[PDB]
Amino acid sequence: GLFGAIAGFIEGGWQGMVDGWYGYHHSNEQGSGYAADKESTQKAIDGVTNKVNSIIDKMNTQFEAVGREFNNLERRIENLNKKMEDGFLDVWTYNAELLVLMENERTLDFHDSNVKNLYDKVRLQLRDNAKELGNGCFEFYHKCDNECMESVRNGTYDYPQY
Amino acid sequence: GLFGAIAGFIEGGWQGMVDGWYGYHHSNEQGSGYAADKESTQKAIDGVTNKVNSIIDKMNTQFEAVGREFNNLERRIENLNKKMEDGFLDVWTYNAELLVLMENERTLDFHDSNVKNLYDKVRLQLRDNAKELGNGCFEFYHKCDNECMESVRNGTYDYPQY
Amino acid sequence: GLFGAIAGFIEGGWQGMVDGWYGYHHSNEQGSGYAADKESTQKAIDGVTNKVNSIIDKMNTQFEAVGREFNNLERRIENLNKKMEDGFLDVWTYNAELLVLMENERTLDFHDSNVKNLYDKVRLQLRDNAKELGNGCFEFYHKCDNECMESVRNGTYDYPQY
Amino acid sequence: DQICIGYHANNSTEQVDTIMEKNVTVTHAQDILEKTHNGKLCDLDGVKPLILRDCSVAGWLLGNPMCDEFINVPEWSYIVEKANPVNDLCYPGDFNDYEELKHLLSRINHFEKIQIIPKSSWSSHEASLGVSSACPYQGKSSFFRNVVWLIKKNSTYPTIKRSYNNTNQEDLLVLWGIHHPNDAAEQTKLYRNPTTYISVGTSTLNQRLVPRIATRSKVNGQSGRMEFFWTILKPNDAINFESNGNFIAPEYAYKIVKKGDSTIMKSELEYGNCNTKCQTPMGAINSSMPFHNIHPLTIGECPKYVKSNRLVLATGLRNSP
Amino acid sequence: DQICIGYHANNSTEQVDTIMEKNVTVTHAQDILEKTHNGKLCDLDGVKPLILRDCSVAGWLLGNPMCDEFINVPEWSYIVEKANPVNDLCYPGDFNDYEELKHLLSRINHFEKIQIIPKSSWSSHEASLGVSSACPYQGKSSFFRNVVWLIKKNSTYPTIKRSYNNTNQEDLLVLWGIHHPNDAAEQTKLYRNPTTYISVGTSTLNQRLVPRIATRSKVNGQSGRMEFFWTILKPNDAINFESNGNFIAPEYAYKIVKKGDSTIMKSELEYGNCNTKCQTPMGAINSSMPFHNIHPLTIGECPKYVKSNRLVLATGLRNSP
Amino acid sequence: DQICIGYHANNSTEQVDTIMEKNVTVTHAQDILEKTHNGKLCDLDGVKPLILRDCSVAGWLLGNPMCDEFINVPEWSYIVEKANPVNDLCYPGDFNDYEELKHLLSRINHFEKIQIIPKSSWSSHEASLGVSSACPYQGKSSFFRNVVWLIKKNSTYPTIKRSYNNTNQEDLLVLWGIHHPNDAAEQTKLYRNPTTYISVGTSTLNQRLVPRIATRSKVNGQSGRMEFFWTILKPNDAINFESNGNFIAPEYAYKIVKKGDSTIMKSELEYGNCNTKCQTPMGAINSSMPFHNIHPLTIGECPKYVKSNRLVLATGLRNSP
Ligand SMILES: CC(=O)N[C@@H]1[C@@H](O[C@@H]2O[C@H](CO)[C@H](O)[C@H](O[C@]3(C(=O)O)C[C@H](O)[C@@H](NC(C)=O)[C@H]([C@H](O)[C@H](O)CO)O3)[C@H]2O)[C@H](O)[C@@H](CO)O[C@H]1O
Ligand SMILES: CC(=O)N[C@@H]1[C@@H](O[C@@H]2O[C@H](CO)[C@H](O)[C@H](O[C@]3(C(=O)O)C[C@H](O)[C@@H](NC(C)=O)[C@H]([C@H](O)[C@H](O)CO)O3)[C@H]2O)[C@H](O)[C@@H](CO)O[C@H]1O
Ligand SMILES: CC(=O)N[C@@H]1[C@@H](O[C@@H]2O[C@H](CO)[C@H](O)[C@H](O[C@]3(C(=O)O)C[C@H](O)[C@@H](NC(C)=O)[C@H]([C@H](O)[C@H](O)CO)O3)[C@H]2O)[C@H](O)[C@@H](CO)O[C@H]1O
Ligand SMILES: *[C@@H]1O[C@H](CO)[C@@H](O)[C@H](O[C@@H]2O[C@H](CO)[C@@H](O)[C@H](O)[C@H]2NC(C)=O)[C@H]1NC(C)=O
Ligand SMILES: *[C@@H]1O[C@H](CO)[C@@H](O)[C@H](O[C@@H]2O[C@H](CO)[C@@H](O)[C@H](O)[C@H]2NC(C)=O)[C@H]1NC(C)=O
Ligand SMILES: *[C@@H]1O[C@H](CO)[C@@H](O)[C@H](O[C@@H]2O[C@H](CO)[C@@H](O)[C@H](O)[C@H]2NC(C)=O)[C@H]1NC(C)=O
Ligand SMILES: *[C@H]1O[C@H](CO)[C@@H](O[C@@H]2O[C@H](CO)[C@@H](O)[C@H](O)[C@H]2NC(C)=O)[C@H](O)[C@H]1NC(C)=O
Ligand SMILES: *[C@H]1O[C@H](CO)[C@@H](O[C@@H]2O[C@H](CO)[C@@H](O)[C@H](O)[C@H]2NC(C)=O)[C@H](O)[C@H]1NC(C)=O
Ligand SMILES: *[C@H]1O[C@H](CO)[C@@H](O[C@@H]2O[C@H](CO)[C@@H](O)[C@H](O)[C@H]2NC(C)=O)[C@H](O)[C@H]1NC(C)=O
Ligand SMILES: *[C@@H]1O[C@H](CO)[C@@H](O)[C@H](O)[C@H]1NC(C)=O
Ligand SMILES: *[C@@H]1O[C@H](CO)[C@@H](O)[C@H](O)[C@H]1NC(C)=O
Ligand SMILES: *[C@@H]1O[C@H](CO)[C@@H](O)[C@H](O)[C@H]1NC(C)=O
Repeated sequence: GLFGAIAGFIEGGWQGMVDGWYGYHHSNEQGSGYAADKESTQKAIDGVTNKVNSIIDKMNTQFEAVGREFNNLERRIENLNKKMEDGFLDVWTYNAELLVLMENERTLDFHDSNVKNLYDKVRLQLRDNAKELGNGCFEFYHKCDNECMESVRNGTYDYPQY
Repeated sequence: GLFGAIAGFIEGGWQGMVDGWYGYHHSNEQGSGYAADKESTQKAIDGVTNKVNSIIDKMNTQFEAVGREFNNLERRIENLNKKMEDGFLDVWTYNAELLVLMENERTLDFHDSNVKNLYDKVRLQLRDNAKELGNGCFEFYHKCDNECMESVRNGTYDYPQY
Repeated sequence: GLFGAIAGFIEGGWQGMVDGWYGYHHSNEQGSGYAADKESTQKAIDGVTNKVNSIIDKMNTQFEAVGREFNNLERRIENLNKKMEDGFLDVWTYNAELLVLMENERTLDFHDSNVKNLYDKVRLQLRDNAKELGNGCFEFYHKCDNECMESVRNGTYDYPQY
Repeated sequence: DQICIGYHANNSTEQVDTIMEKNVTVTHAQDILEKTHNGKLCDLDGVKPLILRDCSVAGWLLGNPMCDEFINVPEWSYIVEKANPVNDLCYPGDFNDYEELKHLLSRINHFEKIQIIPKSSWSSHEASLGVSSACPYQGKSSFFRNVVWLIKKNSTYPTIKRSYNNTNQEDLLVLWGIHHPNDAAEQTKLYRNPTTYISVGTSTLNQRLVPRIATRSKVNGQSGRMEFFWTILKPNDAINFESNGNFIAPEYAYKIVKKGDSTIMKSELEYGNCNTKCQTPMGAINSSMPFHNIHPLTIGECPKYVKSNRLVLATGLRNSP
Repeated sequence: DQICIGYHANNSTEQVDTIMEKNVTVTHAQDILEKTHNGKLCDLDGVKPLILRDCSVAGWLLGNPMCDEFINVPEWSYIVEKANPVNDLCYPGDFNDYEELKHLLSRINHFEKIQIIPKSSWSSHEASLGVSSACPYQGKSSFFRNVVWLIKKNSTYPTIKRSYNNTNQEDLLVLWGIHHPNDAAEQTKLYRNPTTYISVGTSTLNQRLVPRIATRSKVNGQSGRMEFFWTILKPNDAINFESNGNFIAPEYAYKIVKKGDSTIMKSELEYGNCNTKCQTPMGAINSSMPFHNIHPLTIGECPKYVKSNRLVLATGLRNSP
Repeated sequence: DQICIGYHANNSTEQVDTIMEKNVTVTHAQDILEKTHNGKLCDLDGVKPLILRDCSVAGWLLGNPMCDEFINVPEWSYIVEKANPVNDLCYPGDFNDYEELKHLLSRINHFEKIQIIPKSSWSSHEASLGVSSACPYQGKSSFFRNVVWLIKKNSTYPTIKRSYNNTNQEDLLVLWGIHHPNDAAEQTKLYRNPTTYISVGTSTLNQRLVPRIATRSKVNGQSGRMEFFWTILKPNDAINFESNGNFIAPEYAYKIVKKGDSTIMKSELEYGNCNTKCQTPMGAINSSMPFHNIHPLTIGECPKYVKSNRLVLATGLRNSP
């Protein structure tokens, strides 16, 4: 993917993170677990929801065929009518299949972007207080309990305190 | 946004930077202020200017309706003509509204990209001689006067000198 | 470009790297040279190959003009037929030229992305064992022979060993 | 101790296509194409269609005796007609501007039939002998119920001069015809007068039909022909007939009480005893999808038709193996 | 000491839409859709349109006496015509291939009227008694100024045989007609001969019109009808008339001096005393936008028509609150 | 010691366009638009076209004596016809429903000509004097080879009554005509009977043609006219003629042995002695491109036509200077 996170430096997703699209997994003396990032997830849900409604809406106005009949000596205008109605159906079919193709690619990249941005947000907080493993994980130099973990998820992780 | 800078790790824009789209704000003993980055700004202006002209030009060739009349026993071909002219107007309306939607999203992302790239260019220069605050700002370890600031804006900031 | 690598922090390409699109150049006591990255290159080849076939295929179904003649008192339906066949040709011409424009931009950005991701993959391995020069190059603190180089290209560069 | 950033995965096998990659498994997707239908012709928002069955629009309107089912039909939502209905013009011939009429029906939801020229009314001419073997009913020679095939009474065919005034508020569809005989001996045998005509006038109409004689292949056992004409008689306007013979006079004419959205669907299917918001020739559609791929010609509140076999949007992200 | 990277913000309230987000405020934008118009019919690059006012193209060309304003009109840019012009065919009837003629006008910018058959020229027949109450002028019975309604002179209508040669370089539009009377007594009363015809010949044309008698509703106080025909007579070609009666002969025919871009605009508006580069039925457009949403049918150097209410491009970036 | 990440560059000058930037040099590209053609009319997958040369479809079918080349033509792939073929209707006139016929030919690949009414067969009437100067052969007055211009034999024209039964399996194209003379003296001079007719009947057809007299400009030295009509006679169906005069009777009629993909190409070019999979009016196309910009009207397995001058896809990356 374009932004390198999903199926990139982060090998794979997490079956164990059920309550969100993006989030955190922690490991310390007290235990381990997954926590979805609510803000980035909901932001992604809005983006995609609007995308779908925007797609549905743009395609709302589109050619509708009407039945027309012609006698045996009106073959030219019958054929004209046939090629006209088909022409539009092919144009609108193309429009629909391409829009899906293009926006599907953008939607997957969008998710990748959200993960990368979330990764970078944590990276900018930890800075030198943790070892960047290269796989999505940051290994702490100081010991980090559940409050310490929560503070990273908060955005309230104090560099000066550690 | 896709690239994380605009309304991301950089919370908001600057009312006080009037002479460009992207740039620098400095703070040292001698004072403070904004300086637009001319190169990245002008590059962005060219991109967008070409985009608009490309959009205008692509839509230059487009269906034009022509007046046609039909008598009371030509209702089928009248209706054919009606549905034909409407069909194209709907296709071209769709083409126009979608192109705008898609390129608007790309234009905003483009600006985000330009900011991120400019941020990273400065990041790669300062390296370890400054503390990356996580908000767009780099706090220097050495004291940094206006020449020192200017040298960062130059691209001529010597790591070995500091 | 959107991802900052190609013609960005990496000034230019390499005439001397002939066997791939992206790769490595090394310099040590024993010598120097180029090595293409096979994985990222082949991945890029598949992406572009599919793109082209997808473009060709989507445009497979498209309006075909048919010859129709009309006598001297059928000028309206002649003109209707003329404007109908032209209308579709203009719609399909637009569709073709725009699709090319849009996907060309995406294809160049795609390459940029692949380079950036490859750069970041190496960056995450070297970490503090090398000086990030800011131009695509990493200068090692320890001495780095051909095995040491190869291990970076492998993905098997051990931080603990150095 | 460590904290990791990562993303969702699940047991999903839903795939979507992109420009660069086909068949990409994703955690979540949204199908937007309706592919199914109930395979039946149904009522449209309660309102039953007019299913002509084996009758054609011509057979219905002129009143082919095989089309008694469709004498005085109620309001319809749409009309259904077979590709090649057997009960068309029983007596061989032509229906003038037939397609232009069919087009008018696409904007009509209800006719009310009324008598404009009573059959009894023809005192000077014979009105109960205008029948044929080509157009039978209950084993006997009958004829189009809405028009009267007039012939000579006691070896005379005096000039007819009849008028009808459209007093009622609604536009009126008037139907009449002309008979083309096989030879000169048939002409005199039915109408006496050798050279005849039928003149029809309204505000707009200025017609003058004359019988064209020619020897023709038998069609339904008859070589003669009928050529049916029509008009829309506006409110407060009169239609004026005059003829020496060969005149197929109106008895009943259809009143246009309701105009609205309608269509003439071509389908071999019969009634299904169902209801729907959206009907196609192949069956009815019940879905909230923005698209379908059943058939282009539809009626009602429908999704948009496309030629695709598959349209699925990614909502989720690339799912891990 | 610190240095920051950041981006522009301003007091802008301009919003643009994207696929994922509607109403995104941006620092800079470019509207590309013209929404306004002056609401007037104007000259097109100096050249005034032909505004038929209450006359129709038929009323103009045949020369309805209510359409004296449009006798010898100068070069036009486009033509304007009301939806239902009152001064159409004063004497009730039909204009044959009228739409096909109207189509020819869309390619014509100027006619020069010339006399091909002088009114005085009719020595054998009467030419100054061909008038009607349906077609009045200054309170008296008059007629279409460009054609002559010929009738019998001293109880005789000898066979007419007239020719016109198109000597002048320009294609010529020739107009003639035929009268359909109410009954046989009217036929003899005006033309004596009971069975008449009008034969018209050119290089291409091979016509033979005959009057159709029928009793018709009065329209503008008359039950008779006129049926007007036309042709384009090529250079150096002759048109040949011959008739026993019912002949509405040409006096004046229009010469096609200039062919170019033109159109027949349908509009109830009148002249506005303005000038423009781009005209629509609802008004004129003066803008450098690539698009507009006023009306599809335009003439001149115009933006492209779309059905949108709003088309705004982002030029700047997401503006901070 | 250092390791660098970088990308490919080469000596490529191939440029591609994007939305934001025109003329971007890239390392690799793929042109997808065919711009060239051989400039010739060729056979289509072996099958030679019917090149009418200076003859028109009318001149060919009716059998203009200048069109002897196209008497009994073999199966064709497509038909070629000039914009203004000189050898059209030698004897001036009209071809009724000519375009509708041309449309039928677009679906036909082969005719087999057969005699339905032998020339010798006309015992009551004269069949070898139906010729004209307008329609010459080898310096002498000849006529359309597929129809017989019948005239009176020994000052008499008895009523004709002929039938042909379509016994053969294939649909049959039947052609006939009617002669329009200049005056009443010409009518009697050729046919004796002053008032004539031609009645034509089939299962469907109910025709009754009558000669229209009018004085007309000479065209190819003749003021008379011919008006040619046609029908498709279904299998096992008969066509019935009857006439007093002016009848241009069929001799030969074309049998429709093969129906398929075909077209009538308008082109001034002649045969090129080549073969191709894809043919246009300007020349033939041999390429694997998805698009071309030669001409819209093509036949065969062709790329799609667009109006572009240039369509090039980026495959590689931005090439360094
Ligand atoms: C009376 C009888 O039995 N005659 C036998 C011949 O058959 C008749 O042939 C004629 C013309 O050749 C008609 O087709 C006759 O059919 C009808 C019909 O349509 O059924 C009979 C109707 O009564 C008559 N109706 C009216 C109102 O006139 C109708 C019309 O005349 C024609 O359709 C008008 O075109 O015709 C048919 O019964 C038979 O041909 C002959 C042996 O060859 O033997 C006769 O006894
Ligand atoms: C002469 C008169 O006053 N007659 C009274 C009758 O009215 C006349 O009725 C006739 C036919 O029924 C026409 O419509 C007459 O109208 C004109 C017209 O168009 O104005 C009179 C014109 O002079 C005449 N012009 C020509 C060239 O012939 C014209 C034509 O004949 C017809 O239009 C051809 O179709 O007709 C109308 O005045 C009235 O009906 C009767 C009482 O019922 O009293 C009569 O005195
Ligand atoms: C016989 C002769 O030489 N007459 C001289 C006149 O010329 C003749 O004028 C007539 C009518 O005015 C025809 O056009 C004659 O042309 C033909 C033709 O088409 O070539 C002659 C054909 O033999 C004849 N064919 C048939 C089957 O009838 C044909 C037809 O009659 C007409 O085409 C039917 O419309 O006409 C032409 O030769 C000449 O006009 C006169 C001096 O003015 O001198 C005459 O000697
Ligand atoms: C019958 O149709 C005629 C036209 O052929 C129409 O005029 C009649 O309506 C009446 O005509 C009178 C003039 O003859 C007129 O004075 C009267 O206003 C008009 N009535 C109406 C209701 O419009 C029609 N006959 C009727 C209504 O009895
Ligand atoms: C009038 O129209 C006739 C055709 O009906 C046309 O032929 C005349 O032009 C002249 O005809 C002469 C033959 O009759 C011919 O010899 C002469 O070249 C031709 N003149 C021109 C200029 O083409 C027309 N009459 C004229 C021009 O007086
Ligand atoms: C000639 O065409 C007639 C119709 O005009 C057609 O009916 C003939 O075919 C035969 O007609 C017979 C009745 O007259 C019928 O009994 C017979 O089945 C039928 N033959 C075929 C093969 O269909 C045609 N004449 C023939 C075939 O000789
Ligand atoms: C997020 O979490 C941190 C750590 O869990 C919160 O800080 C604690 O807040 C509790 C409850 O108010 C206090 O009693 C503790 O003294 C705090 N502990 C530490 C280590 O800071 C913090 O308030 C939260 N901030 C948010 C949600 O914005
Ligand atoms: C950009 O700015 C730096 C610092 O302001 C410039 O370096 C100075 O240049 C001036 C004028 O030539 C010299 O007198 C000083 O000695 C320099 N001072 C320092 C601290 O370097 C530099 O020349 C500029 N480079 C550009 C614009 O490329
Ligand atoms: C990639 O390269 C490294 C270094 O060249 C490989 O490690 C060497 O492998 C060889 C051959 O098996 C051994 O004999 C050496 O002892 C190794 N040297 C070092 C410095 O590690 C490594 O096996 C390769 N890994 C891949 C291709 O995945
Ligand atoms: C994608 O999957 C479909 C059905 O599962 C299969 O038929 C098709 O060949 C696949 N296409 C590609 C490009 O792998
Ligand atoms: C966007 O703004 C318009 C007008 O300001 C408003 O009517 C519309 O509802 C808004 N749309 C959305 C999706 O917020
Ligand atoms: C791009 O190149 C073409 C041909 O090489 C040239 O004519 C054109 O003007 C150039 N366009 C731009 C926008 O530079």
